[PDB]
Formats: sequence, C-alpha cells, structure tokens
Amino acid sequence: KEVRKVRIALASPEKIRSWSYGEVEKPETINYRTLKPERDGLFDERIFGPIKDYE
Amino acid sequence: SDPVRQYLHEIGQV
Amino acid sequence: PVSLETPIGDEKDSFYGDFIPDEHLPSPVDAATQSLLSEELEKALSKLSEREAMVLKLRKGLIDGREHTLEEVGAFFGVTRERIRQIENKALRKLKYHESRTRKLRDFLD
Amino acid sequence: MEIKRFGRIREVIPLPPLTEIQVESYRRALQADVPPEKRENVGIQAAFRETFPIEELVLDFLEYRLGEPPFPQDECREKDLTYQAPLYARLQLIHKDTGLIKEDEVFLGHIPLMTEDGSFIINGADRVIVSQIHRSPGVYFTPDPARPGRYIASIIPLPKRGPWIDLEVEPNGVVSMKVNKRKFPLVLLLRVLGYDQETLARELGAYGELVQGLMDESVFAMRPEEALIRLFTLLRPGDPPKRDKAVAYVYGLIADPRRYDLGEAGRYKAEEKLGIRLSGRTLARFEDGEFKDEVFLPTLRYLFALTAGVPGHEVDDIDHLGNRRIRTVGELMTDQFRVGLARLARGVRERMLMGSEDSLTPAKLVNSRPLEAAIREFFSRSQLSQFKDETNPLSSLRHKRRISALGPGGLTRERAGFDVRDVHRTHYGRICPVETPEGANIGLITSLAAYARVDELGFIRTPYRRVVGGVVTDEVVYMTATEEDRYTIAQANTPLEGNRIAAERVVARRKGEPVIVSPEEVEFMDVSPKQVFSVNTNLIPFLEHDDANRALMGSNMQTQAVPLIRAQAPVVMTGLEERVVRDSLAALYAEEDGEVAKVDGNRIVVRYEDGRLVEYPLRRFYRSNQGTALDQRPRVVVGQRVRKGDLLADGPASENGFLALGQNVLVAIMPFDGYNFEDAIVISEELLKRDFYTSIHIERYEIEARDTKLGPERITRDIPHLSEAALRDLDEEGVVRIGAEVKPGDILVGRTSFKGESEPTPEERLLRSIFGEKARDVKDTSLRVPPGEGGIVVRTVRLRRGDPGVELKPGVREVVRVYVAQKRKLQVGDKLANRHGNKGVVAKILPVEDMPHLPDGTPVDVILNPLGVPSRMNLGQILETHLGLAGYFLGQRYISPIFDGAKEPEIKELLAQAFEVYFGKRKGEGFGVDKREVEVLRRAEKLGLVTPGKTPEEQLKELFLQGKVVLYDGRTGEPIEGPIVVGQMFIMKLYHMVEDKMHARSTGPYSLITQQPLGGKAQFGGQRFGEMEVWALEAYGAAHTLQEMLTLKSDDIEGRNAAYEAIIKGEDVPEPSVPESFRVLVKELQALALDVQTLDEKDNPVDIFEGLASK
Amino acid sequence: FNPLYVMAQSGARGNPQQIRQLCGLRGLMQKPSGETFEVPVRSSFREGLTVLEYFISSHGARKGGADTALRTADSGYLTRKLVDVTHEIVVREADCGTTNYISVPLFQPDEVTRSLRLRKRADIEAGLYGRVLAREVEVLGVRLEEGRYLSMDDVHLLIKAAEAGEIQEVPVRSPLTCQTRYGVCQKCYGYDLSMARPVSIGEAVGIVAAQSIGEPGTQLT
Amino acid sequence: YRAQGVKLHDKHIEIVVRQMMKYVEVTDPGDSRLLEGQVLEKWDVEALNERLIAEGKTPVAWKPLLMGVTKSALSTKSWLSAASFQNTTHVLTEAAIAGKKDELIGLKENVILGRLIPAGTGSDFVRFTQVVDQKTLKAIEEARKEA
Amino acid sequence: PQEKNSLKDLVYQAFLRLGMEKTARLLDALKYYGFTFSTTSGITIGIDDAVIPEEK
Amino acid sequence: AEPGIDKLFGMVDSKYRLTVVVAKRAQQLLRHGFKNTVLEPEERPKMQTLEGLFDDPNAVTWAMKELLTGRLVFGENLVPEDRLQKEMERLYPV
Amino acid sequence: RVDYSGRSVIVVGPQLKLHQCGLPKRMALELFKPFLLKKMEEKGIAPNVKAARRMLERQRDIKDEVWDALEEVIHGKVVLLNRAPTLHRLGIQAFQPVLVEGQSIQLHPLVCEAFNADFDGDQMAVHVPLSSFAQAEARIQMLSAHNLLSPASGEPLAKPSRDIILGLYY
DNA sequence: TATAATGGGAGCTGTCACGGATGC
DNA sequence: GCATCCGTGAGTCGAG
Ligand SMILES: [Mg+2]
Ligand SMILES: [Zn+2]
Repeated sequence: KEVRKVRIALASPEKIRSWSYGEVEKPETINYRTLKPERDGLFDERIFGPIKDYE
Repeated sequence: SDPVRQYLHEIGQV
Repeated sequence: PVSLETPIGDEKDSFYGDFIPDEHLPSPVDAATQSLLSEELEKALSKLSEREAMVLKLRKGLIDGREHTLEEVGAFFGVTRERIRQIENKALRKLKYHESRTRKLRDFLD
Repeated sequence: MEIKRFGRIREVIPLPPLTEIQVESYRRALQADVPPEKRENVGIQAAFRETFPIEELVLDFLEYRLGEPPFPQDECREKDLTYQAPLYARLQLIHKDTGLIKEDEVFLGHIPLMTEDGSFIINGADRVIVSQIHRSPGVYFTPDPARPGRYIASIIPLPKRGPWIDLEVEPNGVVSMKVNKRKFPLVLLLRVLGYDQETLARELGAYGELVQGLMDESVFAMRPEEALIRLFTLLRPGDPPKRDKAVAYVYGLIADPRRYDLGEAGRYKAEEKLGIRLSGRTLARFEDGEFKDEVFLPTLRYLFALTAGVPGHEVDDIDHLGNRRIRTVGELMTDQFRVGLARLARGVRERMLMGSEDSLTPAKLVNSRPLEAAIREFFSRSQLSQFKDETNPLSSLRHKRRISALGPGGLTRERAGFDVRDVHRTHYGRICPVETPEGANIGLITSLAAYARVDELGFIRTPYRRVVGGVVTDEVVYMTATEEDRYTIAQANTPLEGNRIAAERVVARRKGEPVIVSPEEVEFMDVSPKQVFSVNTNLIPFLEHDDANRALMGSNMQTQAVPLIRAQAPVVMTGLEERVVRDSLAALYAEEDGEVAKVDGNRIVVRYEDGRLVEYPLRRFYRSNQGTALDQRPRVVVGQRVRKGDLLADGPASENGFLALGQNVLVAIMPFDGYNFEDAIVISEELLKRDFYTSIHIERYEIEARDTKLGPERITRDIPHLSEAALRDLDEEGVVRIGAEVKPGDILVGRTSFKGESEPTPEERLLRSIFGEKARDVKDTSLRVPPGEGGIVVRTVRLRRGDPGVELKPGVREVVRVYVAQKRKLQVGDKLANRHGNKGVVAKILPVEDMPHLPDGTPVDVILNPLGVPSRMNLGQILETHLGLAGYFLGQRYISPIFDGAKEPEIKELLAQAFEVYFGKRKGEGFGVDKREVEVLRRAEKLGLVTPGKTPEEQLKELFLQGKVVLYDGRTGEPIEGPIVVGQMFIMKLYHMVEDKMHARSTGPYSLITQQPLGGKAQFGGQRFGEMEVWALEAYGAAHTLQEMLTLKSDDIEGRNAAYEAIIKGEDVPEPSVPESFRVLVKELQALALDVQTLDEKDNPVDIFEGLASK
Repeated sequence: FNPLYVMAQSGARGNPQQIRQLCGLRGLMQKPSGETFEVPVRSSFREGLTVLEYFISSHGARKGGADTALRTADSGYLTRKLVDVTHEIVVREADCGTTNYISVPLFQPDEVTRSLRLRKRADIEAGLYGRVLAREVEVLGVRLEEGRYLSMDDVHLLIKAAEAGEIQEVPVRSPLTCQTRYGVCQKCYGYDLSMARPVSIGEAVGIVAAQSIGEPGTQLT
Repeated sequence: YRAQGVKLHDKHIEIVVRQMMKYVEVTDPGDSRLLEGQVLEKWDVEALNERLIAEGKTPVAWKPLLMGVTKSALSTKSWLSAASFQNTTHVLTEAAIAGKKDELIGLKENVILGRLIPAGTGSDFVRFTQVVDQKTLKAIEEARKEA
Repeated sequence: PQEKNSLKDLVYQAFLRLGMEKTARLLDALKYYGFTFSTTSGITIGIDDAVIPEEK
Repeated sequence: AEPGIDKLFGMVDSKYRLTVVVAKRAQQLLRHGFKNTVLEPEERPKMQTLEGLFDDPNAVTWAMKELLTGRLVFGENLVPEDRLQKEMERLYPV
Repeated sequence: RVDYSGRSVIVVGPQLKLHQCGLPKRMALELFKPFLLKKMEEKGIAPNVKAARRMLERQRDIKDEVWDALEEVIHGKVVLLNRAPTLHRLGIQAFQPVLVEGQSIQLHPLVCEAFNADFDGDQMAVHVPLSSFAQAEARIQMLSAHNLLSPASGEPLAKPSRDIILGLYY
C-alpha cells in the first residue's frame, strides 16, 4: 500500500504498552567488564533486539 | 519554583 | 563515557557525534560485493551437475543456513556416506579446475 | 641595494614592545622573579590572600613559590606536554584553642608558563590567550529610556564578583533598589546602614522634591536590626529570618570582600565619579558589629543632583574608552585561579570537621584537584584560549594583540548591537578603526593600536607630546581617554621649524571633535600617524589613498600570507617591517658585540666580547599549527664581525631582518582575454620556473596501537594479503622509511587488529573451501595517505610501552607519528593578494611567450584587471606600482611611511631618473623608436596623454612619468593599442590553496543515528544539501533529482545500496524508499508519547517499519 | 576615453559617487551617532586623506559593515518565512474559471500637484508584463483580445495609449483573484517570466515568489 | 524594492499577499457548528456556506482577516509543514490533541517524507504521460483489434 | 555605443525573436569578442587617470 | 543549449511533460538496449573515442533526438501498462 | 548531506560554452566512480568491479586508459553546480562537464551574476544527478543555457558584464 | 551497626521586538 | 481597555 496521509494523536498508556517490547527496570547500561548490555537495563537485548544479525 | 527551598520549608514544619 | 552532544567549536553549530561513523551497517559497496559473490558462486555452481552442486550447497550451508553432515546429504540422495563424500570431492575438484581456468572467484578472496 | 625613505615626521619614541600586553601582564600575575616577602598583593598573591585564612582549627597562608619547568618548550611540543612550573604554598595550620602550630609546604600542582613570545604550550599545541574588553566596574549614571526627565544609577562590580545594583526613582516618588531581579525601597537598606531621617534630610535636602520621596516613617521608626530582618525577609522569602542568617546574607551580598569585589579600577572610577574615598572594594563595611555605608549615599546623592540638573554632574558614555577596559592574560588566568582556590578552600573547611580533630597536617587538609582543574579548564577549554595563529610570524604577533568583546563574562552575538561594534571617537590611538573581521564578528574582535599600551587598571593609553607655548617638547605622556578629553591635541603632521609650531593655524582635537586652533592653544600633539592604526594596518603603504573597507582586507590578509622559500620584503615598505620581525622572535640576533665562530645549516656559534662561546641552534623545517614550515636560515659567515643586535639568522617569512610575506612581481594592469574576469588573476609560468610563490608545508599523521579485549593491535610490517609493492617503503617495524615519496593510498604505518568474532557466511565457507586457505586472525588497520595528500616523509616518532621516559594513556601500547612534507608550487585556484585588499585566485598560467612584454623583451609576471580598482577605491596599489616601476629600473627599494609618504612629484622624479635608464640605454645600444611605439604614441596623443608635436622620446617619457609604457602582445607581436600601467607590486600567496580544499565523494561514512553522510573533507563527507538548495530544486520543478537527494543519496539505506549495485551493473537506479531519518522522527515522536501513523487512501495504517517494530 | 569614465559610462564598473571620491572630494562623513560632521573631507583618494579625515571616515565604514552583517540574518529569516507561507502554491491547472480580476492603474495621484500623473515605465511593466487580459481592450485602433498574454510590446502600446488619454487602467488576471485550490492556474498567473511565455502547469510558483522577493533583501537600504 | 533599483514583478508579492488573506473569522455561526470569533480558511467557510445554503440552512456570517506571513504559515492545515516551520511544541500539541491528518498537499510535507513532490515532473498533470514508438504502438493496436 | 542597457535589450529581443539556442550562441559570441577586444583596447589605470577638475 | 530545445518545448503543453517523455523513453532505450530505437543508422547519435565513432551511450540524448524526428507517440492512457511492457518484451527481448 | 557530491575552488573559464563547466578529473573520478567501475569492466581494464575499485584505491596504480573510460562515462551527462548562499533557484545550475587537469572548477563568466560568484576565492559544490529522470530534469529544466531570464523581473540574467561590456563599448 | 550531631548554595547582569495571556 | 510578563524567534556553505 502507498502512504497518502500522516495522522498524529495522543497515546493512551495502553498504546504505549503495546509499542513496548519490555519494561526497562534498571538504570544499568552495559557491563563494565564484558561491555555487553546489562539485562533489564536501557540496552537490554531481551527488550530491544539482538546486537548482531540473526544471532 | 525551587524544589530544595520547598522541601526545606516542608521539613521545617515538623 | 563522554557525551555525543559534546560541542565542537565556539558556535553551537556542531556536535561530537556528528564526526563518528557507523561501523555496524554494511556500506553500499560491501552489500554490493556480497551480492556479486553470491552471483558468481551460483554461476560457478551451475557448471556442475545439479546433484554435485546440491551436495556442496547442502554441505556448506548455502541452502537452509546449516552445514549438513556427510551422512545427512548421503541419506538425502539415497546413497552411501562414502559415495556422497566422493561426489562432494569430485564436485570440489571441478570447481577448483573451472576456477584455475576462469580466475573468476579470486578477487573475492580479499 | 639602496633604500630611499620619505617623509619629514620625526617620531620622538619608538614602537613599544609589541607583545608586552601579554608578557608584562603575565609577569605581573605570577610575580615569580620577586622574592616572596617583597611581593605586592596582586595576581596569584592576591588570590591566596583572598582565599586565606580558612577559618571553619584555622589554616593560614604564608607564601608561595614557583619551581622550574620539568621539561623545556621543544620537549613539551614534542611530547604533548603543557609547559609549566610547579606551584607550592607554605601553609600553617593553627589551633586557636591549643596554640598548636603545624606548618608545611604543600604542592598545588603546575601552572602554565608563558614563552618568550607571549604564548603558551598547552598539551603540545601552541595557544594564545586573547585579551577581553568589557565594561569597567564603577558607578555609572545612564538616562532612563522610559521616563525622559529621569535617570538610572548602576553600580557595577567585576564579573562574577557581585550582583549589579540599580538605583531608580520610581513614578510614585520613592527611590527603589534593584538587586538579583528583586526591587525594594532603598530607604530600608539605608536604615540597615544606620542612617536616620535627620542625616538624610540635612544631606540630600538641597535637591528639593526627591528627599520627601525618600522619607518613609515606618522604616525610620524601627531600629537597624528590625530593618535588617525586614530586608532579609524581602530578599529571601520563606527562609526563617534568624538574625545571624540575615547578618550573614546581607554581609555576603554587600560588605563581604570575598563575595563582592569592585575592581581596583572599579574603586578608582567610583572615587573619581562620586568624589569620595573608598576604604576598600566593597559597597559597605561590617565594623564594630554593625553595617557602615561606603558607596550608596554618594551614588544616591549624585543621582539626585543629576536629576535636579545641578552643574558639574553628567551622564556616562558607556562605550567611552574611559569606561571600557581590557582584561589581559594575567587577569583572566588569575580569575580562574581564584575560583579553583575557593573550591579548594571549601574542601579544606569540610576536612576540618570530619576525621580526627586533633591530628591534621596542612597536607591532609588540602586537595589541590579543584585548583588544577580550574586552571586546566581555563587553558584548555576557554573561548579566550585559542589555537595560536602562526601561519607566519605576523600572524602570531597580531593574534596576541587582539581584543575580544566575546567570551565568558562578556557579550553574546545577539547581545551586540550597533553601539558596541561602532568605532568610538576614543578608539583614536587605542583600538585600530581598520582591522576587524568582515562579517558577523565585525566590531566585536578588534586590534590594539601600534603605540598603545594597557595600564595597570586595564585602560588603553596612547602617547602624546607635551606642547608648552608654541614649543613641542620631546616628553611623552601616555593618556587614558578620560584624561585625553581634557586637552587640545594637535595633529602629528602640523608644520614645524625646529621644536616650534610653524603654522598660524593648526588642526587639533578637543574631545575628538576636529577644530582649527592657534599655537598658543595647543596643549599636546600626536606622536605619529602610526599610533592611530594596528600593526597590520601600519604595514600598508599609501594607506591614505586606500578606502577603509579594502584596507581592512589588506590588514587581515597579511595574516594569511604563507612563508615562501624565496620570500622577499616589498620594494615599497612603510618602515615597520624590521620591527615586526624583531618582536616576533622568529629571527635570531646577536646578544653583544662579537665574532662568528661557526656557521652551519643547523647552528651558529658566536664568540662575544666576554670571550664566552655561545651556540645558537636553528629551528629547521618545523611544522606550525597551520602546517606552514617554520625554519631559520643563517645570515652570517664564519669570521664575521657582528655588533649587539645584529642579524644572525632569518626566521620564516623574513629577508635580511625585514618582513617578507610575499614576492615582488612585475605586474601589468589590463584585461586579458577574460582570464582576468571578476578579480581572477593571470600569471606567468616564469614564476613557477624560478620558484616564486613556492612554499613548504608539513602534515602530521598519527596512529595508536592499543590493547583490545580481542587481543593487541600491533604495529608491524606483516600485513595480511599485501604485495611487496605495497610494503616496499616500510622498514622492519612497519613504519615508512624517511625520504620515501608517499602518494594517496600508500601505507604510512602498518597495523593489524584482531578480527572481531564473526561467523563466516556460507558463501565464505564455500570460497574458503574452493581455495583451501585459512582466513587470518588479523585484519589490516594500517594508516594510509588520505585522498589528495602526500609528499616526502621527513620524520617519524615512535613511542612504545615499557621503554624509558614514556607513558601513554591507559590501554595504549604504542603511538607512531609520521611527518610528511611537500613543496607546493603556485597553481590554478591558489589565492594571491596585495596589501591594499586586492585579492584573487589564479585562473590561468600562461607560457612566457604569451605574456605581455616590454619592448626590450622583458615579459610581465602578473596581469591584474583594472576593473578591480574603481569600485574598490584602493589607489594605494596604483602608487605602489608606479614607485615600483621607478624602483625596478633604478634598482632600489623605498620606505614610504603611512600618511607621511612619497608624494606624486617625488614619484615622477624617480620615474624620470628611471626612464633615463629604460631608454637612454637603448639609444646608446644603437636602436631608435619602434614603428609600433609610434603607432601607440599616435593613439596616446589621441587620448590626451602626451603633448602633440614633441619627439617620440619626449612623449614616451611623458607616458613613463604617468607610469605607463608601451606593451607588446606576445601572441601577435602587435602592441596593445594604448599605453599600459606596468610596475613592481608586492603580492602574497595566502593560506587558502586548492590542494587543501578540493574534495569529492561517491559513497562513504554515514552518521550513527541519522544514517546520513558525515561532514567535511577530513571525514570523507558529503556536501550539505540544505533547505535553500532544496528550495532551488523545487523551484526548478525537478522532483526526481530532489527525491534522489532525499533518498538514494542520503539516508535511504535499501535505496542507496540498490543504487550502487545498479550503477556498477549498468542498470538504471531503483525506485527510492523511506528515508531512515523519517523513521527516526517517528520513533522520537513515539518517545514523546505521540502516535504518528502513516495512512493509505482508505485511512488504514501503513507500516514503514515492515513488521520489525510490531509484536 | 578615460578609463574611469569609460568603465562608468559603459556600466562595466564604477558609479558616479565612487568616481567622485577618486577625482573629486570624499565629502561629508557621519559620526557614530549618525549626526554629520561640520567639516567634510576635502581630499580625494588620488590626493590621499589625512589621518584625522581617515579616522573620521572609519565610523561610517564600520556602521555600514555592521548594518550588512545584521541585515543578512533578517533577510534570510524573511526568505524562510515567505517560503514557508507560499510553498504549497503550484500551477495546478489551466483555468480556474473565475471571472474576477484586478485593474492595474496607469496613473498615480500626485500629492504635490494634487492631480493624476503617469506611473513610471518600469512600475507599469512590473504590474503588466506577461499578464492575461481579463476583458477585451481596444486602444489606438488595436484589439487586444480577452485571454491574451501581454508582450512587453503590448505593454508599451498600452503606455502610449495612456499618454494619448485613451485608457487609464488595465483589467488583468491575478493570483489575488484566482479561484484555484492549493495554488494558482496558468491564466491567472501568466508568463513564466524566465521563458517569456505562458507558465507550464506544474511550476512551483510560490517557491519562485519567495525566492524572487527574498534574493534582493540584502540590498535594501 | 523600486527605491533600491530592484525590478520585481508584482505577481510574486501578490502570491504572498494572497496567502496572507487566506483566513476568515466567524461573526455569526448561522446553522453551522462553528463558533463566534472562530478562525478558519476562506475556502472551507465558502464550501460550508454553499453546503448550508443549498441545504436550506442559514449560512455563516464571516469577516475577512489579515495575518502576517509567520502567523499564516503557522496556521496552515498541514502539521508537518507548520511543525517544521517554528513553534514545534505548540503546533504538535494542538495537532496531537486534534488527531490531525496531514494530507501531504504541499512541498515540505513530501520532502520530509522523502516523497516525490507535487510540482514539476511530479505534478499529477504531466506525471502519467506515456511514450511509445509507432512500431510497437501499431503492434499493440492490432493486438487490441483482434480481441 | 554598446553598453550594459543596450546589450541587455539586445539579449532580450534576441530571446523573443530567435529563441533559447540562438540567444545562447549570441551570448557566447558577445562574450568572446568582448573579451578579445577588451585586452587589446589598452584599458588600464594609472594614478593620473583620476583627473581632478580645475573646478574643484 | 540542447539542440532543438525550442522545438521540443513547442511539442508540449508543459515543459515538465517534455521531461517525463524524454526520461521514460530513455528508460525504454536502456532497458531494450537501444534496439527499439526509431532512429535510422545515419541518425544514430555518435561519440568520438580514441578508436573512432561509436554509438552515443547516453540515452537521454538519443531520446531527445528521437523525439525531434516525430516518430514517437506520447500522451496519457495510450495503452495498459502490462500490455505495453509485454508487447515490447515480445518485440525486443532482453 | 548527500552522496555523489564534491566541492572546490572556482576559476573563470572564458573558453567555456554557456552550457559547460571545467570539472577536475580527480573529482570526476570520485563523483562518477561506480559508473567508471562498470566501464572499466566493459573495456578490459579490470577483470571485474572489485578489481577495478582495488585499482582506483592506489593513486600510483591508476593508468591512462581509465581516464579515457571516464571520458566515455560522463558523455552527454550533466552535473549540478551550487554556490552558497542559494538565494534563488539559479543558485543551482546544470552544466555539461569538461574534464580538466588541475584542482579548480571552471565556471562560465555569464553565469557569475546569477550565482553572485566571483574569483576572490569563492568555492562551489558539485552534484551528480543519478537517474535517467534526474539527468533529464537537469538537462532540460536546470541547464544554464536554458535559463537566460530572471524568474523575478523577466529581464535577462545571463548578459554581458565587466570586461565583455568594456570591449564591446570600446 | 550506638559520644552527638537536626533548614542549601550559587547567583549573573550590554538585545529586541512580537504575540499572546494575564492583571488593575 | 492598557500595562506587563513570559516564551520564542533572530542567513548559508565551509572548518573545528
Ligand atoms: Mg567572493
Ligand atoms: Zn485562476
């Protein structure tokens, strides 16, 4: 299909929760030793997806 | 407008 | 860590992050190169028999993404694991020969 | 050759040390050469005295000392070190209870040292701290814009040293004080100061109607304590009004010398304006338990006296240079020092509570980190701390003399209207009216005048000669603008016989206003015209003949001149070109009288009168900040007798001690085949042949090998999959050999990096299987020569880990630096300029046979279009050309001073003497007038240039006195149909060179978030196609081109990939897709809790994330 | 045949005031306040100025530079506003069909004579050239038909007719009166001025308007 | 412009002025849903009033309104256009509340979307134009005749 | 004598009568001969070319 | 100036339509390898190499010249898109 | 910011036809690089595209046949020249490039007025329209020779000036 | 993991004009 | 209705 229009509207907490792939429960970013993302933190792969393709 | 001042004022009421 | 928004210059016009390349996403050139490699590989594999091209494709993961064992490819073609090892080896032999002749796949060796 | 200097003006004093504004300022700030007991309370000393004693245990300051630098300057530049001295302070800890005294000298870190030339070396790079102009502290009275018959009194302290206070008379009649955006009645504060109705009535009563407006019964009723608590409740609402808190706060706002500092200049200006004496730098005092007024009553009194129209009371011009002052290096640095010191003091006070209250040394109490950080912050990250401009010696000399109204504690660019950017009448002799940047910074960045010096208070002073009776003394008085306004000052060119004024009427100034005056009325006289202009402006001959707008460009552009291998001083100088070189410190001179023992490319050894043998090493092929080569060449020979101050070696861009920013070329002013079009310039290939305008440039390349979690980066000659052709010029260790020629693509330093873990694609599995070759563990990370660069490798520096004397930043095993040099010949697109603001790019280099030429066969060097002259109104270049012709034939150079110069008659005379040589030679050689010279003479008398009936020789001489000659077109052999202006002009090659600016990109690096190409040549960036460019494409109605710019050529990932593949396959480029930056916009709006939905015609959602972002 | 004179006269370079500064006197200079000095600069650039004269000139030079610097931002901003306001306007069709129009006056009421006088040539050309005629117009025995785009010649003819008292104003199609939604139409627009011929449907006319008004901005004193 | 010797056609200034006069203010709502003092485009109130008067309903009484280029630009129906202009937060909060839909009519909207603009070669007028050679044309014609 | 205005008029009239391609050709020609003659013309500037009138 | 640009602007109601016709035609030429051309062997656009005259690789030049001949037919709704593409692939395979 | 773009210093090119500009070869080699790779494959200059690119990477590996190839590539094509500030639509124009030795872009005198370009060190940006469509738009709508009159006043934009006027008047 | 300890600290000053809400 | 306060704007490309 071809885009003919762009709508903008307020988002219910429901819709925001429907966007979300997970809750970020922790202020952590990445592990100080491994440099890998910390689980439940802002960079978590379980939430936002894998760092490397199909792995 | 200053959260610190506000908090100090609330603290001072006890 | 340091801010990507760290200012460069005394004007507000530029940021540090603006000078940092993306090393993750493939460049147009790299994508192109990989595509050409797949196409030259298929061209070279067409100079084999369907069966001996299929054995190689099945063994090296070009099909299905997994590398099949000799016992699996052999069981798939109804032949013996030794038979399939043999047709794989003669297939690879023809590939190497056509390669020495046409010099096509050399430049993709980096 | 002979040097003939014009002008009758005798300057009683020489130019001041030119970098003294930097040097003396910093010297005064550090007081390093003064023994501690003899130090004045100023600079660093004053900062310590202000910060200490730290009360709470009591910590007191005794004295400080500065050590010697750990490393010399050259070493610092080499190793990325700051050139600096260790600072120590002797502190004594005292317990006032016990009487106990522990005393120690604590190390406070290092402070950067100024070099001999007034600059700094900060982390290996040379920097200048630019002086900052601002409003002088003091007490000012300005007209209130709203109410005409009323005024505002403004009390201004030093920046960061207090709030400003404004005293106003409100429409209701009561006098209000404004502090920290809050207003209150001034009467209340007066009551806190202990004033009573009686005192105010007797004091201010003389000005009738205002004092009753000052009267408030309730305030006078309550004693100063109640008034202090009341005032505190006004200033700090919601804060419980404990009396001690009120005392502390008001003291800190007004009487505290730590939190409130009027300048010393602030104090002086206040005392002078209000006619009082300050006991200190604060608006009031805390003495014997109460508050005592200092400032407020005199300022209020002056305000009322002004409103009432009392004689002797004036409003202040805030752009007057009496009210505007300079903060030099010392003051700025000292400010940051004071800040770091206050922080260190906070730390001390906090340490005086915790820990053991008994056992403490001064060493335990003091953490110097805040101080070190404040200073390191000032020198590294300040706006006033700038990368030094050292393109040529004059560049840095000028840089150090610049004055900025920008920077911290000063104007922003919107904050700057016309008033500030204006040339004030008081700029005369102080700030140059000419040299300022063209564009947005105009009037904000300015330059110190040549004879100007900044006094101890920070006001710019200019010299004048005393005139008593009609006699001009040789005694000079440096005056501020305020003191200058008192006298009647005659112009420097006013006629003199001996020391007596020889004119019946003289041209003078009274408060900047030009006036005709009798010799009896002349109090002072200008030292020189040079004093009106900056150093750059003073280097422009015939400046009086140049329109200011162009002279500006001349000034600024001398800054951009590149040092040339064959560089020469101009044939017409102003007489400053020697001094500039000397003050620059680039050239080398002899200390005392003596004899030269040794002369080398690398060094000069001199045996002086003392008998002592001094060796001067010479800086050879060193790379400046801008990559121009700084190198010294010996000007003396072995056994030569030299005197004190005699030239030993020439620095860069100097010839025998004279400033050489360019070359002297033979120029013709005439159009040539449109190659001259619109300021473009035509030059002769002869210039390249003889290596005129050739310059040396050095670029520095650097690479680090560091520890990785994947294993070590290694600098090695062993690089995977590389031919011996590729490795040829690399040594055993992998570094390119000295003397090798490197071109784009060539390896400078070989390096391997351990491959990031990856699963080889099935394609790579099959390939690897076909060739039977293991994929290597390491990847080729080598440093290569970038596009458009390259040259000869002149140097390599290698620094490893675990070798003596060197330690790198954490994780870094080794660092390699490669210095690559290039000899740059003048080429098409390179930029030339003269000192008059004539500038142009070289569009054509013709072979010598096409060049216009004189009858005797001499071809011209440069051809300049006359169309550049008339609109620009810079005629100085013309006079320069004429005098240059005369000098070309007489074999001589001239000094024509600014505003007292060679005038037309004298130039005509020189031209005649020149013609004799240009022609009489020919007549003696047995040649008569040419046929074509006759034709040209015919057309010339048709033009009214020559008088009809005179001999051809007489007419040719008539033309030559007009600076015009017969010129032959090298293509035809036929003459140009009219006589043409030809002569020697001084022209410089500027720092803007096509080699540096030429850039192109097919595909390349992209940005992280936006996925759009990076910027700049250095990142291999794409050009910015901006809003206005898009507008252009829209107005053309070119939709597909525009769409390409927005998609295939930028952030459409699928699109650009597909486009590349299609183009290399010969297919037409594919239909574009969604730009990644739109997806970025959508997600960013989702982060703002806004739902942005792309819809089809049926109002159904369209997914531009292609299922990837939805569960 | 003097070079300055020739350059000035031909329009190759130079203008009278610049030549006046070269061979003449430099003239009156203004203080930073804008107020003019009583003493003018009697010198010319050929003669050379005096340091006092030169310094006096610098005030005005600087004021000019600051003027320019602060002006380019204002012009730029204006241009961006205009672009944002006109960007959607495109020629979307041939005729919106409107019967409406505007009458371009050939005469301006003169205030000093308190009577009508002829507008200047270029003004009329700016209001007329390349416009479609709203109604038929007969002047000097020529029939200018309804729907005719005015050639520069047509305009000159109307001016000559106006001088002959035949016609005091011209009915003309204009974007003001155009009924086209989201833009204008070919007829109400007229000539695409760059081609001296009817505008093509699809030309983005608003952008061109904003660029046309905006470009000279830095030259307005 | 004339004083500066700048020749500029009245036409362009008229395009702009036309956008300045784009809007109207309601004096009386009539039988419509509109409110007194409410501002809207002249086009929309003309369409509405011809929809009411043809329905036998009292039409809206309105007044001409002149707003400067900034205000006019900020008031445009397109929120991508308005939000890319200036005052982004205001434009976007009102747009987001209203559930506004951008129809992608003008240039800026499409440029932001990386789309093919509705002007020049992108105009719907010239966009769909086909080219065919006479040989292939006649071949296709015979093919269409034989069905 | 041909100057800015007459030449501009010439260009415009040529655009009207002869079209784009020919006017482009005319422009290139005018450029060529203009430059060519400008160089041999003997136009220059000396200081005496700025002539102070006796009337001053 | 492009040769016969005035006549080309003559052929159309809107210049942008000229651009569309030229562009699409050039796409046709590239796609079918120029063998669908309406030009005659002596009308073929030429390019000077070191070897000598060869066919001009530039399809837009070709398309403009072709247009000038008159042998091309342009407009809206001349033929369904699929049918056109297929008839062209039948007449000039790839 | 965009791909297939470049920038350099401008120099007058009197010898140019109105529809032409001087374009430095090294710039052209980069701007057209993919096309050049394809052409280098068509002619025998490289076995394939990868080898061709590897060959263009080192400047000393560049032989003279690739320059002829590049001449073949750019044939009939135009580029866009732009100069900031772009005040009106003539701030961008299309020109057929003439490859030149040297690092400067050569600009035709007649277009200087529209760009407000001059030779005191001004620089210009170059862009390559990629598609048949973009190239068509450029050659037809944006070409310098096709826009001779101001869209603002309707008067001639590209017209004699400076030296040209001077000579003709003389 | 326990002596007692009980309300912060840094302010930032040379625009300038408009639209729009809000205030006697 | 008219003061007044707050919030929002103030050219482009290059380099750094
Ligand atoms: Mg310029
Ligand atoms: Zn209409």
